[PDB]
Amino acid sequence: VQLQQSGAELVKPGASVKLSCKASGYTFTSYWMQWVKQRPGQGLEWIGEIDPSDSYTNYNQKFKGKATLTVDSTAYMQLSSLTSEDSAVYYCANLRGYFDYWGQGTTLTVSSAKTTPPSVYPLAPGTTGSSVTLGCLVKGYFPESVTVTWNSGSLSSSVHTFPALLQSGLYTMSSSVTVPSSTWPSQTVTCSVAHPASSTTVDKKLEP
Amino acid sequence: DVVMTQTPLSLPVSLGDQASISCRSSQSLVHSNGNTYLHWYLQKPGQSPKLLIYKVSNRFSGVPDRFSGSGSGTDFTLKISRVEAEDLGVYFCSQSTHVPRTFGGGTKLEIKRADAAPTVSIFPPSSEQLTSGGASVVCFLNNFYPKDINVKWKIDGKERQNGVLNSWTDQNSKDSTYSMSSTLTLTKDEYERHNSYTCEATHKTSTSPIVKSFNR
Ligand SMILES: O=c1[nH]cnc2c1ncn2[C@@H]1O[C@H](COP(=O)(O)OP(=O)(O)O)[C@@H](O)[C@H]1O
Ligand SMILES: [Zn+2]
Repeated sequence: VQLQQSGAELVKPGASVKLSCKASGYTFTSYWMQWVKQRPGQGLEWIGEIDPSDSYTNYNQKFKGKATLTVDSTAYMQLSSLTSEDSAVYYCANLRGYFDYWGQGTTLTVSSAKTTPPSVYPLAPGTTGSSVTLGCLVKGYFPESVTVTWNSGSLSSSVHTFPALLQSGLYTMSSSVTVPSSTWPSQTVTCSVAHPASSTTVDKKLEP
Repeated sequence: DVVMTQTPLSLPVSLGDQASISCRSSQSLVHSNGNTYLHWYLQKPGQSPKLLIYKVSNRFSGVPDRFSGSGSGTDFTLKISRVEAEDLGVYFCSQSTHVPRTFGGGTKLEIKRADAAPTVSIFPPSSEQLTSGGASVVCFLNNFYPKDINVKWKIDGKERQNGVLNSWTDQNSKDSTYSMSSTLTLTKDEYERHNSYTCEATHKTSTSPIVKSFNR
């Protein structure tokens, strides 16, 4: 059973958005579709449910006129009059005792700021040791979601990816990878940065 | 609505030991139908929550017997008999006896491991960035423990307070250590007026600060 959602969504305040939840691996028309909201500072709030076989729905008071569920085999949650407080991760889930399944969650960023692609810069040391640490600096992008992979993700054992920070009005994060000294620079390592929001995929070869 | 409370909010435990996370409800979770719908979820960073124990003590599919849930009425306890490195994350207790379904705040499991000095690496700004007129000099302080560390930037011996950003990763599930990056951003002009850039960290496994610098 899989419940797939959209990874992210950027919307301006005052607008309204529809988030989908495509159910698979079971009889949609059985389990009630739930929606939960989680904001960075961990704490989950329940929103509501809808019966795929009826379209009967149950909402939490606080989201009475905020959310509006519908189904079809997908399930939708539409929000309204978005504010900064609405910036959160929204999950769709089937919560029935032992039948518990959650979707990946859709990150909803409510902001006027425009999408900006990241500038990737390589961090090569300016040597020494039995192993050398390399890195990439992803600078000045928006919205948040960026993914850094090394050697297309095949080099994954000694990677440290550091959380994004607001620098100016844009985000900034870095990633590091530690490889054996004898393998660099004889073999090249490349960091790949993917910014879905800007349809960006940049590779950077790490040369001395 | 019904408020769930978790004790403690953070819990440091050694690998191999037992852990006990408490959850308390504002109201009794005993439904008129006789069941007590109290559940436990484990949330790993960047992941949706995953159910561990539903209805107080029943294990979800594939969950090990290390995990046991207990309690009654308003008092509930989640226990892990053999804390394992990849058990870290946030444990939430949820309840669905009363509408609306509600969750606790979460208890963060932190592993207590042996001291480890951080490995420091400092990187000069790349030609490509220097070209754009900016200059971020980076410092990685990897795999240390405990998480308490102090980073200091020095330019030709003078300490730099402004223009520095620090980010630390959460405890690593593989080796229970922490990491951090400190970045000093300058203009290509400021950077070119000076010679040596120093990244200095003080950690309890040192006594004498760890220093890493490159002269330009
Ligand atoms: O999370 C819940 N909250 C409140 N009532 C529930 C919940 N799950 C099931 N129930 C309902 O109460 C009943 C008891 O069935 P349940 O699904 O608890 O398992 P059981 O029959 O094996 O004890 C059913 O009528 C069901 O629809
Ligand atoms: Zn100087």
